[PDB]
Amino acid sequence: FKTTPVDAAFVEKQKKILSLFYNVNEISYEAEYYKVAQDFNIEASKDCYTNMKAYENFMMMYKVGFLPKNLEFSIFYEKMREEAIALFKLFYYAKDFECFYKTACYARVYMNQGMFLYAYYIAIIQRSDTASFVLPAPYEAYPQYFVNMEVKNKMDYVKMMDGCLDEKICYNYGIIKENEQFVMYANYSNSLTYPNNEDRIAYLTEDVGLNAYYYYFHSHLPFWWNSGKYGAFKERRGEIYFFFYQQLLARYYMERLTNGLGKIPEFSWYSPLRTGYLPPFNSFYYPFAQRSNDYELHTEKNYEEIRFLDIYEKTFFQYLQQGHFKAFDKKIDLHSSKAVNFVGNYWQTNADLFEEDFLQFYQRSYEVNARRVLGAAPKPFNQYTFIPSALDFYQTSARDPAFYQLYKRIVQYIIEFKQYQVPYTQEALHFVGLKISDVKVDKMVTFFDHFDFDAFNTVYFSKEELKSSPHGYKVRQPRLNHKPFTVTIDIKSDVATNAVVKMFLGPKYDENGFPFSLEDNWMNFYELDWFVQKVNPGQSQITRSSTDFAFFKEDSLPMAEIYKLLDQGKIPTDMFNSSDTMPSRLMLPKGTYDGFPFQLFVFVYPYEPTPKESEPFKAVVPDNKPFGYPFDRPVLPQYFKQPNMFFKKVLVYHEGELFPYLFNIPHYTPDKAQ
Amino acid sequence: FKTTPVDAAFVEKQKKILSLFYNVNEISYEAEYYKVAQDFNIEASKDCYTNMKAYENFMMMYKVGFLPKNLEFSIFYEKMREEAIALFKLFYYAKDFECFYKTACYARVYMNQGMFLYAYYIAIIQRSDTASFVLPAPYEAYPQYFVNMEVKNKMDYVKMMDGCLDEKICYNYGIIKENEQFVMYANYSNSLTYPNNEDRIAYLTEDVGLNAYYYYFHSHLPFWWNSGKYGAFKERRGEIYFFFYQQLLARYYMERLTNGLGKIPEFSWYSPLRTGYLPPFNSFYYPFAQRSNDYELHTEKNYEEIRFLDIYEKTFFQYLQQGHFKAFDKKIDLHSSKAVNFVGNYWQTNADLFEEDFLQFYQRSYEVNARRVLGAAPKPFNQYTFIPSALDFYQTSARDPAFYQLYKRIVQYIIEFKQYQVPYTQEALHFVGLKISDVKVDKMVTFFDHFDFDAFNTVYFSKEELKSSPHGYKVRQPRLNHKPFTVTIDIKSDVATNAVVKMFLGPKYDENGFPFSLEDNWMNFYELDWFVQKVNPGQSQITRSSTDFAFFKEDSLPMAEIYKLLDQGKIPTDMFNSSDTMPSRLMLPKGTYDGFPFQLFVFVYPYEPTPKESEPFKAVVPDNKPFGYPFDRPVLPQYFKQPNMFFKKVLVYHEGELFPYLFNIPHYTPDKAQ
Ligand SMILES: *[C@@H]1O[C@H](CO)[C@@H](O[C@@H]2O[C@H](CO)[C@@H](O[C@@H]3O[C@H](CO[C@H]4O[C@H](CO)[C@@H](O)[C@H](O)[C@@H]4O)[C@@H](O)[C@H](O[C@H]4O[C@H](CO)[C@@H](O)[C@H](O)[C@@H]4O)[C@@H]3O)[C@H](O)[C@H]2NC(C)=O)[C@H](O)[C@H]1NC(C)=O
Ligand SMILES: *[C@@H]1O[C@H](CO)[C@@H](O[C@@H]2O[C@H](CO)[C@@H](O[C@@H]3O[C@H](CO[C@H]4O[C@H](CO)[C@@H](O)[C@H](O)[C@@H]4O)[C@@H](O)[C@H](O[C@H]4O[C@H](CO)[C@@H](O)[C@H](O)[C@@H]4O)[C@@H]3O)[C@H](O)[C@H]2NC(C)=O)[C@H](O)[C@H]1NC(C)=O
Ligand SMILES: *[C@@H]1O[C@H](CO)[C@@H](O[C@@H]2O[C@H](CO)[C@@H](O[C@@H]3O[C@H](CO[C@H]4O[C@H](CO)[C@@H](O)[C@H](O)[C@@H]4O)[C@@H](O)[C@H](O[C@H]4O[C@H](CO)[C@@H](O)[C@H](O)[C@@H]4O)[C@@H]3O)[C@H](O)[C@H]2NC(C)=O)[C@H](O)[C@H]1NC(C)=O
Ligand SMILES: *[C@@H]1O[C@H](CO)[C@@H](O[C@@H]2O[C@H](CO)[C@@H](O[C@@H]3O[C@H](CO[C@H]4O[C@H](CO)[C@@H](O)[C@H](O)[C@@H]4O)[C@@H](O)[C@H](O[C@H]4O[C@H](CO)[C@@H](O)[C@H](O)[C@@H]4O)[C@@H]3O)[C@H](O)[C@H]2NC(C)=O)[C@H](O)[C@H]1NC(C)=O
Ligand code: NA
Ligand code: NA
Ligand code: NA
Ligand code: NA
Repeated sequence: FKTTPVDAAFVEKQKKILSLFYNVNEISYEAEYYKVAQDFNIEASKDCYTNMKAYENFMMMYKVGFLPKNLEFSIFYEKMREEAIALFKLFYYAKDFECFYKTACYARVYMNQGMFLYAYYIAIIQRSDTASFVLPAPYEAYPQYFVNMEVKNKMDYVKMMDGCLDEKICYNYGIIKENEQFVMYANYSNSLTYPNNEDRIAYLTEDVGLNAYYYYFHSHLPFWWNSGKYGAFKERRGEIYFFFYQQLLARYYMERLTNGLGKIPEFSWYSPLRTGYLPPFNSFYYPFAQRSNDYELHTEKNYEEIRFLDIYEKTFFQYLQQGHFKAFDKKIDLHSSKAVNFVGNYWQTNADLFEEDFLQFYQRSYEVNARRVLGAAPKPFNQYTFIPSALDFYQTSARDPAFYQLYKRIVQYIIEFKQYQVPYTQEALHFVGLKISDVKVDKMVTFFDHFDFDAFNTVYFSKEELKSSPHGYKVRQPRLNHKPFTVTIDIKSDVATNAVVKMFLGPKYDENGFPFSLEDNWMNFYELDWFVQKVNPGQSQITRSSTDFAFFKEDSLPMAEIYKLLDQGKIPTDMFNSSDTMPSRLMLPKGTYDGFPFQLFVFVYPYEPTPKESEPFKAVVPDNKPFGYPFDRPVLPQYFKQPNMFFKKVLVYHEGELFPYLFNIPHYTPDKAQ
Repeated sequence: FKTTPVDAAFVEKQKKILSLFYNVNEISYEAEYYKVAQDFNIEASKDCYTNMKAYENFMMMYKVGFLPKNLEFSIFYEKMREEAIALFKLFYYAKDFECFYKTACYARVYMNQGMFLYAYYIAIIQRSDTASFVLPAPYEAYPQYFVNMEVKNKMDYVKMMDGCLDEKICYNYGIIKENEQFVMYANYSNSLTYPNNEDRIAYLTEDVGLNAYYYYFHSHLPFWWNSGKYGAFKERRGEIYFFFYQQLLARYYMERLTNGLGKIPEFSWYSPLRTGYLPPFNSFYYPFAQRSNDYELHTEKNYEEIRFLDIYEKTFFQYLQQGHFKAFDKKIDLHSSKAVNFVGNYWQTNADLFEEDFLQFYQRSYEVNARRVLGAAPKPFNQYTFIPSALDFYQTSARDPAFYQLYKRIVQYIIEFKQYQVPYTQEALHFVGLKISDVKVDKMVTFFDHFDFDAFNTVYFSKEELKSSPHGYKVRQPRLNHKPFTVTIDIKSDVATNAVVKMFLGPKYDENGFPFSLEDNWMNFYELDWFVQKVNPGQSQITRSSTDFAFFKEDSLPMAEIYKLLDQGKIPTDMFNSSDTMPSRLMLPKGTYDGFPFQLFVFVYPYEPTPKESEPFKAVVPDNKPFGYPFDRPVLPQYFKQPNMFFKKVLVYHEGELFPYLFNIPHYTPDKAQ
């Protein structure tokens, strides 16, 4: 519930930014943004931009025309990408906030909804003056991607009937009036959307924050954008790539573990993919593409793409087999520091992997092609109209099990390369004159909580209604969550030093009930937190609350609540400092009444600062150390018995109901955690 | 039956070497090796070794621990390889025989049986002072890999009953007392181990000497060992590789021919392998992995390895398509001399293919991966416990038909490259003023013979029994064999010269009854012999006895007989000079009563000496000429009608029984050859 103060100039500018997220699916002919848009003469505005070549480029594509309103926009299709990147460059190179805003009002009014939102979200995140301003949560901007079609439909019907037929009847269908607004209860999906064991974890993969999280990841550093803005970070880009996915997959594999699901399965482009998924969405023209269980990847429609994909991976194998090779106009050694970066950019086909300021249409991307084949859609009708899968959007990608299958496949390939890195030696890890004597944690408890957000942006309003910037329509759904807990660390030091304290969470046992060995477990640990303590000689005890963990955040406030906070000169400080991290809700994987066993790994090493990175991301240790150190590479497990290391077995309990559905039953009062 | 004299210092040193092969599966707490081992302080012995880095390396791995006793050891698994190579380096760098021996007694006592044997066999072969000493035959050191499980079991039972229930009853089960020792008759395998036509040739592929032969090949020059020891041989290593397999496959294809079996079949990693095999073995934990007929190679478990294997071969295709290319930090032309070497090292993934003194864990090997996929086992439990196939050991590899399928696939690939070599011209092959006028051979007759060896090393003895170094337990099995024959060569020379005389054996007809043409037959010929004659002008006749053929040897003597020979200051001179060649038994493929037709090819060319190679192997012609010249590459068959060449059609007859089983029937006296 934490805030940050803000003056009137901010408030007024902020409000201007947010005003464009109102009733995104329509136009209020009475809005201020509409007057600005009408007043804006795009052909006479060359002087609004600091880059005339970008403006000229836009005006050219614009003279021929863009993606029409009402078609689905996706970053994964070439022409739409060029157009969206072009729009973004105008947003970005606008000289001023006033020029930025006029341009944004223009695009808001005259361009495809999805395109505009896409570029506007990114621009705000990216523009120097505009960063430090808050954005509505991805699910409040794009409800259509965060709301399964049962509810979305009920919403259509409720709006068409301007309320309920008879209030008791739609109490039974989970629809409520609460404070002049509607609330629809929403369950997670059937086996008619997840038609296999994967359904056990719908509550994770359909989770709105998880999905938001991935969308924020993309938006902070789009594959198509070079690193110029982040200077010295350019060097660490590929390294992020690995860390982001490795880390995400670890979090995901933990959920599997507590639902008895075991290892994410391998697959092949020459065989059928066992595990299907039926996205519960529809676009303007099309229901989303369904991928049934045992879907044949290898058919006529996909042959040429499979040829592409196969060689793409096999050339990585050739790079591993040589060790030094000239590739992409560089001479690159895989014992080199620069290697980690290369690898990452190679798999993502970055703008950085090439010359490029902005990615050339013609540089074929393994991720792009992978998502087309796994999405299982029919081939696009023309280049403005394609049949959407979940893999077509960062908002929806984490929903399809095939997503984790793809990125696990990538991560394994990079781990294959990671054999070329030099495993940390003993004195390397050994912190001289520093020992952790004990670690102690509070009770770790997961549980479920209803959570609300306003889905009004996917609901339609009348000419009259739009004047009021109407937003009646809320989705209440049980989401994972845990109680706050503290870790206390007992330390003995010879000397006063400065130390970094990192603590990770990972698995304890196989699916066979065997202890994981570190040589096989290191990729399965995810970072919870890091910080810097001045450490005194003698015995000390460091306490750390789950509330202060570096890698997690509070939920976003609805746009309504943001405005209510501006009215009293404030902003939600997590939405401010760190919108791009995992929600704290999802910090722990769902536990059991037993207590599910995991290891908390605590690690203390010497703090040796470097000049602050200017960061596209999660502020990471002001260190020359890698991301996710010391788990950034294969280990020699002997070297992990150091006195400044501590593995502590920890059990995650659960409380109240065991399944989200038990919360959305009309007339049943659930067991709520206390 | 030929020997070599030896003094008392040799005898005493020899005996010390052999003492460690007694009751390998246990420890005699009363043995001398046990006292030496107890007395040996490994941590205080840094001064026993000429390479302190190797000692430090060992002591490090040793401080963390090795493969425990009773697990199966295999060179094909990473950690076990590192440990075994480390042990070997200690054996190798021991400064002295006394240091070598103390170290060997230590490992004998405290380390895994298989590991120790592996490294000790190799060390002895490799150490300067210790070469020129004799080693027990691989099948007497590792009976477990040379004895099918019917017999192995009967042996267990016989030891448990301390003899036979009733002597007549186990005469019926083929068990005999002969001179206070046991003899078990052993048949070759059913179709419940070879479940297809491949069974026709079990008598070849289960043959103990053939298998020994391959094990000796490995042990003389391990893939993981650089060539430093053999100096200028380093240059010819890849060339051996081809010659060894090409040659072996020729010998194998001849057996096929006389059993009406035809060409070794091709296969694909994307398809099922037709031809299964059920290894008749079990380890401590596991029965060996079975590969049924029509086993699907392409499944989830094997996908990622298939990706590896496929690109591994396809990059060889790219090297063929370019002709000059930078690869492995060399610039390599396939018209170059160095090419043949490269090719070989590429397919075997040698230590030489890289920088390496000793092979790095992380350099993935096509042979290693091939054997895992074709072995069809479940994936290893942890890295000290895997489920063995026949392809896991050089002792057992030649038993699995898939072995010949793999290496034929390799050999074909190199033959594909061999198009880049320049075919021998006419004057190149033409020996001026030298003509073979006639060739004449004695009758070539194969037949079967019982053969004995002591399998005691896979049988367990009591605390008391071990004191006597007990060895009761023998396996008598019919093995292929031929009668000695002589070739006489009629020569006419203008001049006195020195000539090399080479003679090869190969096929006459297709499976279709058509004469093979040389363009297609050259890879199917195997070298029988080469030598150097001073040739006088005028007419001469050279005789050569099958007994003196350069490429074949007498059987090994049992360890008992070795000791009985030392007692009178001698050693078996074949076990001395040439333990690493094919047994003479297997010189000819099994004939028929008809006479089976083959060609003997006789070739005489000018002897032009070069400084003697210091040889890891079969002393080959002291020539600048290739291995297996003039059949080292594709031919132009015109150029093979020279006067110093002679192709002679030759028929191999058989005598006595036609099948080995007819020899192991109780109360049936077989037709024995005379
Ligand atoms: C039933 O299905 C049919 C076929 O799919 C649809 O017919 C298409 O209708 C769309 C309009 O919705 C057409 O696309 C638009 O029409 C014009 C095309 O002009 C043609 O002729 C000019 C020369 O005058 C050429 O330059 C051009 O190549 C075309 O061949 C354009 O005027 C339109 O441009 C407008 O919209 C764009 C964005 O789309 C803006 O950028 C512009 O400013 C402008 O406002 C647009 O291109 C399309 O041509 C039709 N297809 C075919 C094959 O004829 C029906 O719409 C559909 N019916 C229903 C009820 O869905
Ligand atoms: C999220 O998903 C969950 C899980 O599927 C849904 O929960 C189901 O919800 C429905 C309500 O929508 C439940 O159905 C109701 O069952 C009640 C309990 O009945 C018991 O006793 C009756 C006799 O009263 C027996 O017949 C029955 O076998 C049980 O023993 C009933 O009292 C309800 O009565 C209704 O019946 C008829 C329809 O046949 C109506 O016309 C009546 O007017 C009356 O409303 C009703 O049938 C069901 O139990 C729940 N399932 C589970 C597994 O718990 C949530 O609804 C869903 N939430 C959202 C928002 O989708
Ligand atoms: C039933 O199946 C179970 C599970 O597979 C088997 O249990 C395993 O038993 C083996 C022993 O046979 C265990 O391995 C050994 O145990 C010790 C492991 O110590 C643990 O704790 C220390 C800290 O004290 C850690 O360092 C370490 O990571 C371990 O977690 C070691 O002391 C042993 O070392 C000894 O042998 C090695 C070679 O193995 C020598 O090099 C050493 O000098 C020393 O003598 C060894 O590592 C194994 O831990 C057990 N597995 C599990 C999962 O617990 C049962 O044996 C089996 N029962 C039967 C009848 O087969
Ligand atoms: C290597 O593999 C070969 C080939 O399989 C084995 O050879 C077989 O060996 C068994 C002996 O172990 C043979 O079985 C014996 O057959 C004899 C010949 O019998 C003929 O006459 C009898 C009447 O006397 C007829 O019934 C029969 O049809 C034949 O016409 C019998 O005299 C033997 O008598 C035994 O029978 C019973 C079991 O039913 C016992 O209880 C008796 O006490 C008595 O011993 C016996 O049945 C068989 O012929 C061989 N097969 C072949 C193809 O030749 C080798 O044994 C094997 N060697 C090893 C070491 O494994
Ligand atoms: Na499509
Ligand atoms: Na999955
Ligand atoms: Na295995
Ligand atoms: Na075969």
